[PDB]
Amino acid sequence: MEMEKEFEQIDKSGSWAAIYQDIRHEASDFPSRVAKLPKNKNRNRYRDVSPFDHSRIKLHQEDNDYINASLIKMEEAQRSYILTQGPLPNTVGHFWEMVWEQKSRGVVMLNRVMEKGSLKCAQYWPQKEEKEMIFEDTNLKLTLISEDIKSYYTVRQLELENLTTQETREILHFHYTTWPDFGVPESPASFLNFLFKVRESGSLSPEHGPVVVHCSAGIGRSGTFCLADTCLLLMDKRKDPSSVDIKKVLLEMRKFRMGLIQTADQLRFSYLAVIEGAKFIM
Ligand SMILES: CS(=O)(=O)Nc1ccc(Cl)cc1
Repeated sequence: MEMEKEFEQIDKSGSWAAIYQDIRHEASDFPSRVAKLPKNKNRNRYRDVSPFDHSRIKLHQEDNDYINASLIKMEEAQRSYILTQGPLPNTVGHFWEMVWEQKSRGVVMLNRVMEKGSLKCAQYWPQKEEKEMIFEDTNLKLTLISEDIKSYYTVRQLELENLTTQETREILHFHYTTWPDFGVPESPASFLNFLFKVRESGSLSPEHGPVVVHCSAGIGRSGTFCLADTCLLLMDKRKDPSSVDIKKVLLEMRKFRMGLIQTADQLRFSYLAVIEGAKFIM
């Protein structure tokens, strides 16, 4: 079926939970043996969220190459994304090592450091220009260059230096700051505006490594971001845009990381975002 009318048909019939459970039943199951090794317990935020072995990002290190991060490679859309958990106190150096080694331009953050009164990820970037951060375990230096605070999101320019080689690179930090503590946003308008700002920066384009996207677990809000981006790109590429099937795209993405889209409300919000976004594109 088309999307917008499939949408109204699920609303009128109130069957979002049944649609979402079908997706969960059909989703791929692949091994995640490296994630579950005892030496990696303090590298995982949640025991039930792990990268598959076949698609995990490897650190360029011979001691321990593990990080909770996955490469999502979308062949028809010609887009790639790295989806990862919010960094932990003992993985902030690994996080920036990955950004460096994978040649990423942008980092997309969809959570606040504290939500619901608890810490959802480490404070992993500097908050003042004159107070830079040094990660001694991976030999990197990170400096805040500029910050632009808007009503729904903040964009930061960061300088990452590889201290071994003295090479430097500019990284863009796109921080969506207004996702509610409970539920999903009422309108997708600010989320779509944010997606378009990431696109306009070059961070999603083939001349760079894949964008790094995270929330707390790296599967819920993060899944919504890449699912919406890929669906809108396919609607532009194809002769028949009504042929784009958001459930089929989601199942393809779940071949590369488990659990993408965590609730039926997130599934409905993803439909809403793609539907509204397709009208603005034209
Ligand atoms: C103009 S500026 O001060 O050099 N701006 C700047 C500095 C460093 C980086 Cl990585 C990016 C931009």
